[PDB]
Amino acid sequence: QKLTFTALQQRLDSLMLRDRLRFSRRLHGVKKVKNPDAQQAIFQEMAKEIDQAAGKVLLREAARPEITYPDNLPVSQKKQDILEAIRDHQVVIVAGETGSGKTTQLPKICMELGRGIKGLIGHTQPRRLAARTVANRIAEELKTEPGGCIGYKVRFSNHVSDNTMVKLMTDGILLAEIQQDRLLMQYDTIIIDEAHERSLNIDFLLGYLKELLPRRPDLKIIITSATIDPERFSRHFNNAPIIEVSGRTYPVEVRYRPIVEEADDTERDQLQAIFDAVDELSQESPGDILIFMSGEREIRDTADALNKLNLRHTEILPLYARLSNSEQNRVFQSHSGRRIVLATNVAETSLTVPGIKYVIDPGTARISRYSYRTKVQRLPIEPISQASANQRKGRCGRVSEGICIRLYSEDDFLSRPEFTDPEILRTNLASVILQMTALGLGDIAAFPFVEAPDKRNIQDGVRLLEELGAITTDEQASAYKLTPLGRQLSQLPVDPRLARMVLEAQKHGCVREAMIITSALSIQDPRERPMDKQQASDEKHRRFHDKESDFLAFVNLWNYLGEQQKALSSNAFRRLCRTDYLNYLRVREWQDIYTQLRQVVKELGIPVNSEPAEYREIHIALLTGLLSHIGMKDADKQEYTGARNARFSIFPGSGLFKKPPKWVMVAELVETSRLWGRIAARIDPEWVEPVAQHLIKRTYSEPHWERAQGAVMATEKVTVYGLPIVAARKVNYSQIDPALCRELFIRHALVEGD
Repeated sequence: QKLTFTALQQRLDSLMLRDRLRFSRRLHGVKKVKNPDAQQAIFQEMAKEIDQAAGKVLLREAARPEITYPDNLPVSQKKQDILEAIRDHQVVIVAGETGSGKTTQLPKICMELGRGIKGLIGHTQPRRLAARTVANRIAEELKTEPGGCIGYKVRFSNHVSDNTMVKLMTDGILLAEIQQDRLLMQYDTIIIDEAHERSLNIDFLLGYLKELLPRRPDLKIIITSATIDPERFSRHFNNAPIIEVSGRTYPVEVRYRPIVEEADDTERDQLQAIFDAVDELSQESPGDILIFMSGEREIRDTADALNKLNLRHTEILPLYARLSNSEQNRVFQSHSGRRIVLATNVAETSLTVPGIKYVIDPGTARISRYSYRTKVQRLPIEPISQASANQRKGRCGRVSEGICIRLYSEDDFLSRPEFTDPEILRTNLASVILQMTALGLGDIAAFPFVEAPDKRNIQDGVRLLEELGAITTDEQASAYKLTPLGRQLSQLPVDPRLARMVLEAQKHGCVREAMIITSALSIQDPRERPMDKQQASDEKHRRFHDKESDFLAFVNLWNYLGEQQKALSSNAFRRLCRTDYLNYLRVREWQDIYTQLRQVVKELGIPVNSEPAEYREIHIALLTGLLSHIGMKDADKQEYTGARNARFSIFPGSGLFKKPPKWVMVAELVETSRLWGRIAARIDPEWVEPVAQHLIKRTYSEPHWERAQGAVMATEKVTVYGLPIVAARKVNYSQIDPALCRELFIRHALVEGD
């Protein structure tokens, strides 16, 4: 026997990863024990604990199943190169076309190497549904049960069973586990799936794993994506190998059917194109059709029209994000007839619906993009990229001859960008900092991004988060921390400026008005102004203009839209959007944003008022998001002075262009020919001080003794970003700065004034 520290140190390699450091720190410290035989007594008893820990590993190895790979998958051919690539390299990139076996067979290859035993095999998906279904598919193929070696994790802590070897999860779950597992010791291997989608979660995970490699040499990383730019991921991990895999896809015929303006209605021509496409495909075969839609409200309207057509032996089923257990399994089930599945772009990330023969691609998706001309994070309905359009097309390459109908010209298609911009380059950096600080990812400049955002916008995002009171601005030692308000901002799906207004609406019982206005400002203005019908449309939109705030016009329009869809049918309401020069798709998207926002507001415990709020309550809440968008009008000129000594004028289309008040707040500042203030509202300067306690700068002048007061009085000036919200008010200086009053009293310079 005669156990040693050196010999026991070697035994730690037979332990689970998350156990090694616990026994290392204890072995380092037995040297403090003075009695050399009392050391051996501690060694013998620690060797018993290490016996128990090492037996844990031997039990997991015995419980591992025989790994089998199904035939007909093209990835099992490159299984050789894949296996030894992960065996010999810390990082491996595996790019493969849709339907190659990639996703379900990669964790099997890792288990074949002997991983998943001393630490989990983590496998991330962008959406929660994709994680659950992938887990079930691997377990089925391995003949294991739910609760066996294959598990899944959502719902941030309902953690998987002890039998689990391969843990599937969402990428937001893994990021959440960083806070308490900083080194990710729970895992032997980490697989980032669908990386090409390149969201914030994806790029945050690829950055953190770059920082983790020098600290986790026992860790293996596999990045798997589509054929979209595999070099990018390789270049990031010090040029890690790439293994291309082929897809089995059947050839897909593409038919270009552009929209022809005949009904004088953009929406009627859209749905008549949807109708003519299903009608075209109906002549080929009664194969199931998948229709990509812009938003969940358009899905409702389109499924409505399709059903009222009563196509024979067709089952028109919609897909919303509100799909529950009882509703998500229906698309993965057998059907006696034809299925017409209307889905959003979610049918490209996670939804991989089976039995899809045809596809109808309108070619438009809602995408989160930061505006440069103005600033707000917006959600424009944009034409998708070629790579996005091809993934929509690739969703029917499993039957003999699929057909994809694109509702646009080939010339349109070939003119779009090849690839979609990464979200890190599309997002307001204030929002990126909010998430990074909430997750603990550190400084935005120190972070090793796969594609770093522009450094200049960094200090602007920091100032915005300070303006909104979202970050500490306290010298902790040197770092950033979220305030309780800033943590709430990170959860709302609108811009930080807009989110700050909703949070302040709680104090003023105007959350409804705030959500209406905030969601309106998140999209391109739904009120259209055709160049052939300028005067007609102007007459229509004047029905909602307010004399003091054209923020409230959004509220008047919302109430109008809400009352009309009560009395009107689906068809009649889409007809009303044409007669009122309202963009139907953006009216529906407006309603979509409001619904998503309303749900986050409710799960924040924030109540929504049922009774309308008045001017003051609304615009004070708006003001807290527009503190650097305040304007003080010049005496004679009709121009304003802005925050940073800037100077702007009211937009000519504004309701305040006729009568510009002394103090305004503007939603956006744009520079076309002069500095312009778009959507604007009269305010009171008295409102600014109570909501700007973190920005106000107080100066004092004319300090003098006053007999009547028995104290030193002065004149106080309060500025927010240099604007004089409080020009001059008499204060009791003796209660503010008694030191200066003394310094001034012994200079013989006090003598009483007024």
